[PDB]
Amino acid sequence: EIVLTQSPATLSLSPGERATLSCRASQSVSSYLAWYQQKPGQAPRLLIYDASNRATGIPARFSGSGSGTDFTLTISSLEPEDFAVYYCQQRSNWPPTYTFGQGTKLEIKRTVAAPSVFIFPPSDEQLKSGTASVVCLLNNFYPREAKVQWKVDNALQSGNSQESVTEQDSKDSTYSLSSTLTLSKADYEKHKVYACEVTHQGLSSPVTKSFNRGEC
Amino acid sequence: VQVQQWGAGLLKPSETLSLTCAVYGGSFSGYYWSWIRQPPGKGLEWIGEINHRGSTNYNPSLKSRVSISVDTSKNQVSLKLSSVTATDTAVYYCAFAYLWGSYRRRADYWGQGTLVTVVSRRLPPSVFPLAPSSKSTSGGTAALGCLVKDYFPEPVTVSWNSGALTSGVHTFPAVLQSSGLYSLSSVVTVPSSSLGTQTYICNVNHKPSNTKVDKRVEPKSC
Repeated sequence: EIVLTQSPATLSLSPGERATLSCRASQSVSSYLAWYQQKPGQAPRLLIYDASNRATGIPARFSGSGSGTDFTLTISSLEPEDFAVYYCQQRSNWPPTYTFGQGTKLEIKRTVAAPSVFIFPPSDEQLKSGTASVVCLLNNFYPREAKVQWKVDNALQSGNSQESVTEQDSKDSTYSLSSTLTLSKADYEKHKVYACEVTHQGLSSPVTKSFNRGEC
Repeated sequence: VQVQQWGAGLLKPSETLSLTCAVYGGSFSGYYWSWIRQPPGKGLEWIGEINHRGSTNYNPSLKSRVSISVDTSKNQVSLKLSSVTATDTAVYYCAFAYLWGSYRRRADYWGQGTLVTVVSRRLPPSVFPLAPSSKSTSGGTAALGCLVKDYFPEPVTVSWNSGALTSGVHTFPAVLQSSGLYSLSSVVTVPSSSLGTQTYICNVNHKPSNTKVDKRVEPKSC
């Protein structure tokens, strides 16, 4: 088995900067090395084939080099449309077979943005169903890293929440995050105060958004 | 030059996957078609390839289940994958490549993919409103949404106002709970001033269970 290892796994840069991505093979693949770009929800696109050749329609700012085990992809001056996942691909064996690296994720670095924190008490319809979900929303922040802890009547939770983060927004380069705390109707009715507490690099104090059961 | 994909994508275990693609609108000399799949949230896996002469190369881990053929009369390629299981769930791409011009430059075109889901079971989502309130307002805007709870398998699609509302919509990636079921929410920012007059409805579609649900999101007052 021939293994391609890509580095770095993740990378944040701004338009205009130069990026060079690495792909290293467990053993020589001569020049049988290709690079692909994939944007979220889109099919991959061939960029570079046979290590250094540009595919038709691919801009001159993309170039590749290398041979044997060590290959690179360089974008000389990044455009906003160049931020995406980049995969390397090698050919080997007879009959030939192809294998892909695990990918390098290149995101846009913008200025820090604190999240707007919102809390949603369970719906009237959901409470009649027998469970209660409380949703905490962190909208349009940067960087991606954020922390959410759940406190119910001043005691914090564990194992009963799920987190989800969007990909980078194509228009302001921000992220949003959802945290959902799910309880049974019986547990939910045991307590009054439900608090979402948020920490982020863009905040000076942890932010809490709260409600009291039954008062909304 | 454009590649079109066809074929059923909701299958049961042991059934046979059957996909086909065609490419439109240049001359071609020789060429190569390739099939590549991408399981949700994972990397790319090469399936195999076939040239205009019908010579095929296959991934040996699928080999014995896989067959690829061409119909050169209309630039068509087809993939069949037999005895499918859950580990075959993936987006399947067909890619068309040829060399053109005096420099024999490679041109390469991928279809947009066919989501293939292999399941023996189905459970539709329950959709609940996430009401805008004082607790989701910021300076003239308020966030509202829908919670899409405990469905199986992936995926669900969420639109807003039958697709008329698109700007600012965040439909989060589903979470797979240890219970075995998926949940996601979808949220969107609207003007507070429209909350009395403009109605907001999420349209949740779960093709695997053939269920579509519209849920109206009404405002709350604390």
